[PDB]
Amino acid sequence: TRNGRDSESKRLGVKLFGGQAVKAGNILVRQRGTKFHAGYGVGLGKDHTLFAKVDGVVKFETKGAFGRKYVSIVAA
Amino acid sequence: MRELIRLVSSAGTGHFYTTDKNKRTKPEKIEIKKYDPVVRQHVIYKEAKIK
Amino acid sequence: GFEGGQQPLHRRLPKFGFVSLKAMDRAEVRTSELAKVEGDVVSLQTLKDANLINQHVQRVKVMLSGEVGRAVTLKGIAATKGARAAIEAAGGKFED
Amino acid sequence: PKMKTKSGAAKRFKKTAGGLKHKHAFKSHILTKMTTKRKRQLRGTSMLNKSDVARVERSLRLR
RNA sequence: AAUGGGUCAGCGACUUAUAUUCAGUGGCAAGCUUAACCGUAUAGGGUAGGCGUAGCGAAAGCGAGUCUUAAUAGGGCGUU
RNA sequence: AACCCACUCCCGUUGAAAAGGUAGGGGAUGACUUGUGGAUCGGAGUGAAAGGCUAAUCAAGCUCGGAGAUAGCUGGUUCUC
RNA sequence: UUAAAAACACAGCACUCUGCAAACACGAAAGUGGACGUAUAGGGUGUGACGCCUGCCCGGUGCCGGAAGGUUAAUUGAUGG
RNA sequence: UCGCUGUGAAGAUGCAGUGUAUCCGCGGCUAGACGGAAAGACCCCGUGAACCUUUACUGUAGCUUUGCACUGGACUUUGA
RNA sequence: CAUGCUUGAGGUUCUAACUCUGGUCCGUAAUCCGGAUCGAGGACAGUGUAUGGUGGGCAGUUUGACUGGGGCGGUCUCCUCCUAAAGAGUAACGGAGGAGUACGAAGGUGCGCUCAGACCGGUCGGAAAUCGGUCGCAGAGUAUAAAGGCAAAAGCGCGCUUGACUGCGAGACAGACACGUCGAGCAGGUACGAAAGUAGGUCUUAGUGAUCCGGUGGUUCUGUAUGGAAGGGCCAUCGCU
Ligand SMILES: *C(=O)[C@H](CCSC)NC=O
Ligand SMILES: [Mg+2]
Ligand SMILES: [Mg+2]
Ligand SMILES: [Mg+2]
Ligand SMILES: [Mg+2]
Ligand SMILES: [Mg+2]
Ligand SMILES: [Mg+2]
Ligand SMILES: [Mg+2]
Ligand SMILES: [Mg+2]
Ligand SMILES: [Mg+2]
Ligand SMILES: [Mg+2]
Ligand SMILES: [Mg+2]
Ligand SMILES: [Mg+2]
Ligand SMILES: [Mg+2]
Ligand SMILES: [Mg+2]
Ligand SMILES: [Mg+2]
Ligand SMILES: [Mg+2]
Ligand SMILES: [Mg+2]
Ligand SMILES: [Mg+2]
Ligand SMILES: [Mg+2]
Ligand SMILES: [Mg+2]
Ligand SMILES: [Mg+2]
Ligand SMILES: [Mg+2]
Ligand SMILES: [Mg+2]
Ligand SMILES: [Mg+2]
Ligand SMILES: [Mg+2]
Ligand SMILES: [Mg+2]
Ligand SMILES: [Mg+2]
Ligand SMILES: [Mg+2]
Ligand SMILES: [Mg+2]
Ligand SMILES: [Mg+2]
Ligand SMILES: [Mg+2]
Ligand SMILES: [Mg+2]
Ligand SMILES: [Mg+2]
Ligand SMILES: [Mg+2]
Ligand SMILES: [Mg+2]
Ligand SMILES: [Mg+2]
Ligand SMILES: [Mg+2]
Ligand SMILES: [Mg+2]
Ligand SMILES: [Mg+2]
Ligand SMILES: [Mg+2]
Ligand SMILES: [Mg+2]
Ligand SMILES: [Mg+2]
Ligand SMILES: [Mg+2]
Ligand SMILES: [Mg+2]
Ligand SMILES: [Mg+2]
Ligand SMILES: [Mg+2]
Ligand SMILES: [Mg+2]
Ligand SMILES: [Mg+2]
Ligand SMILES: [Mg+2]
Ligand SMILES: [Mg+2]
Ligand SMILES: [Mg+2]
Ligand SMILES: [Mg+2]
Ligand SMILES: [Mg+2]
Ligand SMILES: [Mg+2]
Ligand SMILES: [Mg+2]
Ligand SMILES: [Mg+2]
Ligand SMILES: [Mg+2]
Ligand SMILES: [Mg+2]
Ligand SMILES: [Mg+2]
Ligand SMILES: [Mg+2]
Ligand SMILES: [Mg+2]
Ligand SMILES: [Mg+2]
Ligand SMILES: [Mg+2]
Ligand SMILES: [Mg+2]
Ligand SMILES: [Mg+2]
Ligand SMILES: [Mg+2]
Ligand SMILES: [Mg+2]
Ligand SMILES: [Mg+2]
Ligand SMILES: [Mg+2]
Ligand SMILES: [Mg+2]
Ligand SMILES: [Mg+2]
Ligand SMILES: [Mg+2]
Ligand SMILES: [Mg+2]
Ligand SMILES: [Mg+2]
Ligand SMILES: [Mg+2]
Ligand SMILES: [Mg+2]
Ligand SMILES: [Mg+2]
Ligand SMILES: [Mg+2]
Ligand SMILES: [Mg+2]
Ligand SMILES: [Mg+2]
Ligand SMILES: [Mg+2]
Ligand SMILES: [Mg+2]
Ligand SMILES: [Mg+2]
Ligand SMILES: [Mg+2]
Ligand SMILES: [Mg+2]
Ligand SMILES: [Mg+2]
Ligand SMILES: [Mg+2]
Ligand SMILES: [Mg+2]
Ligand SMILES: [Mg+2]
Ligand SMILES: [Mg+2]
Ligand SMILES: [Mg+2]
Ligand SMILES: [Mg+2]
Repeated sequence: TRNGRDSESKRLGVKLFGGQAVKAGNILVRQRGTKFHAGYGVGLGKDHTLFAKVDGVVKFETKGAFGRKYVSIVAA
Repeated sequence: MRELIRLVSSAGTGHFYTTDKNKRTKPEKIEIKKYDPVVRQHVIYKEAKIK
Repeated sequence: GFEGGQQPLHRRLPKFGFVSLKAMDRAEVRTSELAKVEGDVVSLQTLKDANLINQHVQRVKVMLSGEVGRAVTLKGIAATKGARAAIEAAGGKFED
Repeated sequence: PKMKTKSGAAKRFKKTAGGLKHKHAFKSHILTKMTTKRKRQLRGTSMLNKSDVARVERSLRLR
């Protein structure tokens, strides 16, 4: 055999779902690339990480051309 | 490979930065402007030896 | 300290600091312990006649903790900024 | 007889009123390829982890 | 159809010394307690010493604060 | 033949015997056999060499000490609710 | 004390060391054996009566010889800081 | 202190079903009681043990090189 | 250049040190041992101490684990996909591939622009070079495997430039620990732009090694009587297939 290799899992995915309360600096989604784009109140890390910039509630809206999926923070 | 080098400030302080370079491709000595914490200004740094 | 053979903590982390030999003849006295010396005088020997400090102590500093019982004069011992001010509050002087 | 404190543990852990201090690993050499953020955040001193306290207090003969 | 025991009687395996940490139960209490030693010798003396009443810092040092820092900014540890 | 040895078979194997016995077998004036006294020994002795022998014990004797060596391994661990 | 043999020894052969206070061996050393011997002698090694013979290779590792050059220890201490 | 066929730590005198069989010796034979003997020697394991080997590692007796000491005089060649 | 003062190296010789397991005298009645005297060697040999070489003659030890028994073979750290059962995680000597780097511009900013391919026309090149036109919309591209991304293009070009900045850091994700990952915002100084603004490296995920010890550049620390120094501490950094 010449096959027995793999790599450690990176624990990617959504960390806070729709309706959850958020704080500034809270990480929302971990990605490779951007499945989700930064909406209102959210910022983008250098490894394509979505983090909250204000306090509120996750929205998870898809809108606009290109059919993009957006994560935004709204009023509580 | 990329040999290790050293950038030393043009002020009297012994403050230095560190990086690497390809000495085969670039015979030029790196002459870059960087921030010196001791004098709290942006001054010129010059390549030197890491050893 | 054993861990199964994996590198233990007391060999995984670096050593730091040095032990001070200058502090081995030093002591501190609260402002609440001033009214235990015999009479109206706080000195190096008087703090040793009472059992406030050990017999090998050569430097004493007074720090603010509690209140001073009576009016004492401090001879040859240091005090902090708050420790001093509270001493002259209760009529105590501070010379040398 | 008297319990003998481990010499190597006492040089790396200092006892204070908060707990036991120590410095951080990964700061001796190979520092050029590190990020300045990584090097700046490994600089101070920290308290021992809650699960490391028992094994170290036994090495220092504190329990 | 893996081990051990033919049976009876007698013997046969978590102890002791010194350093400590936690809990229960007591003596004193911002103080508590002595060790060698002396001694009428379980009393009494002996408070050298140990722990506590203040912490921060690698240290000098400063101290209800201290350390990092250009910074009375932030932050770490500490304080009713 | 005596004497020294030990090639084959069988018996014996809790033996008459912790290495024998009965039948046959080899050398038998020689590098022979044997009595008495003496010398060499434990990482040492001796060996026509089989790692063989050194008091029924030998890839390092026996005895007493370090010593209750060490055993992450087997075994055992005693009255009641 | 489960192997007596094709195994060991052997007479014969060869190589090699040793000039005597010999090489070599046992001894912290004195000393002793070799040997009251003296190269036709003594030690080590391999082969193994007798007959016919014992062919090529000095690159590797050993041993023998050479001294020019290159490196090279304690020791010494110019110079510099 | 029976046989068989199944079940079952998987090859049953002892379990299920069933079939046979009055109680107890003596002389013989060894098919089973995984019969007795010897804490398997084969295999694996233990950060086990011995003894042996070598261009494994680290040392060492022995042998050998040179400086100093015991250790001096004279002459001569060469060097600073 | 003879000289005078010293020392290094060699050769020759002498005797007086040392050596004799050579003779003859005595102790003595004695192939030991001493002393005396002849003879030979002779500053050599030899012994002590310091040092280089040789040295299984002898010794104390090491010589990994996984493993459809052990050995042989293969593997041992990191990244991407499947297994993996639509949150995270999930084993096999299960199925497939990559890394142990590169870049002083391949980074920052402002401004500007869209690819591969097909067809038609055109001097030799002809299926394929450079040019013109139409269609096409990403089938191109991304320093490097695979996956996930890419119009504010994250792809391409030019001008200026060093934010590949220093002290931090609310709050999180992961996680036995040691390590790890993201980051708004504050203060100092900066670079682009007229300005809102962007910039704490590169589309992202691999490109790595704890402690000890030793070296270098700084320093409001310490420095064994005192003043210094040596040494130590703190910050930066170098040396392990
Ligand atoms: C192998 O089958 C083994 C023989 C070993 S001889 C040392 N079995 C023995 O019974
Ligand atoms: Mg694979
Ligand atoms: Mg595989
Ligand atoms: Mg996995
Ligand atoms: Mg995966
Ligand atoms: Mg950004
Ligand atoms: Mg006292
Ligand atoms: Mg100590
Ligand atoms: Mg450091
Ligand atoms: Mg490092
Ligand atoms: Mg049975
Ligand atoms: Mg059995
Ligand atoms: Mg049984
Ligand atoms: Mg058993
Ligand atoms: Mg068993
Ligand atoms: Mg039994
Ligand atoms: Mg109480
Ligand atoms: Mg504070
Ligand atoms: Mg006889
Ligand atoms: Mg015989
Ligand atoms: Mg026989
Ligand atoms: Mg017969
Ligand atoms: Mg006969
Ligand atoms: Mg017979
Ligand atoms: Mg005959
Ligand atoms: Mg005959
Ligand atoms: Mg005789
Ligand atoms: Mg004897
Ligand atoms: Mg022998
Ligand atoms: Mg015997
Ligand atoms: Mg022995
Ligand atoms: Mg032995
Ligand atoms: Mg005996
Ligand atoms: Mg005996
Ligand atoms: Mg025992
Ligand atoms: Mg012992
Ligand atoms: Mg039991
Ligand atoms: Mg015979
Ligand atoms: Mg033989
Ligand atoms: Mg001969
Ligand atoms: Mg032969
Ligand atoms: Mg040759
Ligand atoms: Mg030759
Ligand atoms: Mg030679
Ligand atoms: Mg019956
Ligand atoms: Mg069955
Ligand atoms: Mg059955
Ligand atoms: Mg039954
Ligand atoms: Mg039944
Ligand atoms: Mg039945
Ligand atoms: Mg019978
Ligand atoms: Mg029978
Ligand atoms: Mg039977
Ligand atoms: Mg059987
Ligand atoms: Mg046993
Ligand atoms: Mg067994
Ligand atoms: Mg075996
Ligand atoms: Mg091992
Ligand atoms: Mg093991
Ligand atoms: Mg020598
Ligand atoms: Mg003479
Ligand atoms: Mg002789
Ligand atoms: Mg004589
Ligand atoms: Mg000599
Ligand atoms: Mg000599
Ligand atoms: Mg010598
Ligand atoms: Mg050996
Ligand atoms: Mg060796
Ligand atoms: Mg040996
Ligand atoms: Mg040992
Ligand atoms: Mg061993
Ligand atoms: Mg061995
Ligand atoms: Mg090893
Ligand atoms: Mg194994
Ligand atoms: Mg296998
Ligand atoms: Mg199998
Ligand atoms: Mg199996
Ligand atoms: Mg293998
Ligand atoms: Mg896939
Ligand atoms: Mg999943
Ligand atoms: Mg699921
Ligand atoms: Mg598992
Ligand atoms: Mg590979
Ligand atoms: Mg790019
Ligand atoms: Mg750029
Ligand atoms: Mg065209
Ligand atoms: Mg656009
Ligand atoms: Mg969580
Ligand atoms: Mg800024
Ligand atoms: Mg401007
Ligand atoms: Mg001094
Ligand atoms: Mg001084
Ligand atoms: Mg210094």
